[PDB]
Amino acid sequence: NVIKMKSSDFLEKVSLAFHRTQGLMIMKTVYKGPNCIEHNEALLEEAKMMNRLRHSRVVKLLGVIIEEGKYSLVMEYMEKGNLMHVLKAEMSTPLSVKGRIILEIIEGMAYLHGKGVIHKDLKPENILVDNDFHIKIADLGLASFKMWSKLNNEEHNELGTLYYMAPEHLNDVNAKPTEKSDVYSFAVVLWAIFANKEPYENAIAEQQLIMAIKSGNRPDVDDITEYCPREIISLMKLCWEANPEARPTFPGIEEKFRPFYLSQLE
Ligand SMILES: O=C(N[C@H]1CCc2cc(F)cc(F)c2NC1=O)c1nc(Cc2ccccc2)n[nH]1
Repeated sequence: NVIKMKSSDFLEKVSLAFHRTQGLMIMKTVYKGPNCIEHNEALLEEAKMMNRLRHSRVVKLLGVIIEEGKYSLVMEYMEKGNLMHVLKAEMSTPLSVKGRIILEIIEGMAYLHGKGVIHKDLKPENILVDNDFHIKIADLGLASFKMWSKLNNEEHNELGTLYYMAPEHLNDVNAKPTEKSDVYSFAVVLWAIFANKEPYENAIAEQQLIMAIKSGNRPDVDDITEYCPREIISLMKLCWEANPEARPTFPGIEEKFRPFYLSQLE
């Protein structure tokens, strides 16, 4: 189960903090100011069910700081920051670690979809890396932490990439996300891994970009200088198909990618 951690346990709003017994952790204190004990029953329940998600490639919610007008979400430390951070970094990450990161993302996403979780906001900012270069899927924006997310955005507190978003979600906020909404996102994460930068230059995410994407525009494959195996380009094109029922399922992706990684990349 989850821990109902006290502020005291941590020796001297996102910040780093040392647990007396457990060790190193990251924390985002979402709430401050007045007390709102009316949501305090739910916030704990959302947290203990998010904690039910236990996979090697899925971030573990270690505990919650639930106190008088101060609410925090604590998780394990991922030393190497996020995926984009690792790719833009000075030391060039090799084709053998890239393909493994790709297998691990497939492993993590398939698990979530297994457990009925739809990420909704998959992107490199939500793919975290440990020292050994292993990844974990995170929900830093609380897109899946429904209660905690609005608590974070409320007026009683004192404190957005469209690039990875499926065309059916652009200009249509009332469309219910599917398992394929995560699959489009993945295909653009595939491109990002091989091009070592953000797609569609760096700007703007205005009505021009959005309309070009909904019509059929996808990231520039020819902007990948580095060697990219034929098979993984077929995959990104397959996954970012305009029609969601054209896009594969993650267990389907896994079935074809695992043998490929083994022979060609590992
Ligand atoms: O990301 C996660 N939890 C953060 C949220 C807020 C935050 C933002 C920060 F910038 C720094 C942080 F330390 C915190 N703390 C947390 O506990 C988290 N994902 C998962 C697994 C899962 C679930 C569904 C979809 C995908 C992934 N479990 N916890």
